[PDB]
Amino acid sequence: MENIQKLIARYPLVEDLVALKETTWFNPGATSLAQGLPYVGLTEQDVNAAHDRLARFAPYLAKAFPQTAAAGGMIESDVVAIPAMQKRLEKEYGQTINGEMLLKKDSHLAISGSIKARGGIYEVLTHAEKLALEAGLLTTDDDYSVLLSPEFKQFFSQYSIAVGSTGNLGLSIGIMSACIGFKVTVHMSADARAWKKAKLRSHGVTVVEYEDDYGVAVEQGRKAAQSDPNCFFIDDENSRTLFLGYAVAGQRLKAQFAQQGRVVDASHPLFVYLPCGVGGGPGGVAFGLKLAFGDNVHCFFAEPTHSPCMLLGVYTGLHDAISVQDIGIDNLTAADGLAVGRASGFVGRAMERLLDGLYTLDDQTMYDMLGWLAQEEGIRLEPSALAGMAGPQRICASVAYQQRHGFSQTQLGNATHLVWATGGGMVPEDEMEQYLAK
Ligand code: NA
Repeated sequence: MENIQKLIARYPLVEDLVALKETTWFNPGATSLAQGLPYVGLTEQDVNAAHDRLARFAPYLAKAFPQTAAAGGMIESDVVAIPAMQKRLEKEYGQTINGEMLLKKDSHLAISGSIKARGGIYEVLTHAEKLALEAGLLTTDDDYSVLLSPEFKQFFSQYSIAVGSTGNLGLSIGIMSACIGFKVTVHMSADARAWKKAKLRSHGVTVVEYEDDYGVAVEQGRKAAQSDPNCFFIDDENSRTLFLGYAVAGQRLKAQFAQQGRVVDASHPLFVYLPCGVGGGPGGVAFGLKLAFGDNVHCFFAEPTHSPCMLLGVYTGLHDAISVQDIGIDNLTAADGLAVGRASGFVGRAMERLLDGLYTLDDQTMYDMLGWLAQEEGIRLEPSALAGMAGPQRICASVAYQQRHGFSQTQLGNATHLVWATGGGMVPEDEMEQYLAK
């Protein structure tokens, strides 16, 4: 009634969300690592176990994917300085980026060039391990390169994987599963991009299309998998296994910074800008980053103006009890990996205290910056992977965010701004030329 409209008036940013206006929200309740940790429900030991499991699978990956052999079967991406892009952004948008801007190239991760691959590949491998252990065919002391044998491939070919996805997660699962031996079915909305559907279908992956949203595709994926004990559902909304897979990135990045001699501390703060779809990818990475760098890393989520599911969920405190469609937002965006109308739930509650803020940007901003990055640095990405690129200027422009955290412009001169590129390596020439044309 009158109280319901009094309640809504307490959440004025929702008006801007409905109006599709680019905005930024800084979390007034962002906490220390210690204060936020209990809400995650996962520990550093859980992350260490993920690291250990990837090291067990490293001989397998080195043999199966020889491009990783020099790194010993580790799947990791470059981190590069992008100073020409930094200057271009300053020219185009008229806001100084204090400090130094870098790009984390998960767009070019080996085997499958996406942030989602960190989790997808990890989950597939974790699941294969579980099946082999419980069949009494493997122990954690065995050399996991044995799993590449025709015998083990045959064993795994008895099983299937089901997954609801916008595209990239399915691609990474399909690629790893083909090697392991699993059959795959990807459940996806009709809204998903044609080229990602075609790429799965051309590689022996079953695609089930739904005349509904991503959320329905995931739920119908769940139901289909329940019928068959040999079918395993990878749950993009709920999987802690995916989450931990992404979290591996934290210590990897710290090691890279250590190699590059790059300092992160109170006087050299690290800011990280993460594209957000359902929240699993950016949430997991953020968790790993927080464990690695503590209170000196400051994480932000970036969403399309047409799909601000996580910002809406966190800002209202409703999380997954509300969707963007609930308030008239169409969930239609060129950032197809981020076209998720309802936030994870578990990520929202687990990670909100560990996020300094969340912001939105338009498709045109993503397209413009996509072109500029190619022009300035020679790096070609998909639209979703540009969501974090708007971040450094949102932060450097906000005097009041700097007020809240005891920063200044002078202090930010010592800052590192890390834009997390989430996809681009798997994009065909025809599709990339279309993105460059806007
Ligand atoms: Na989203």
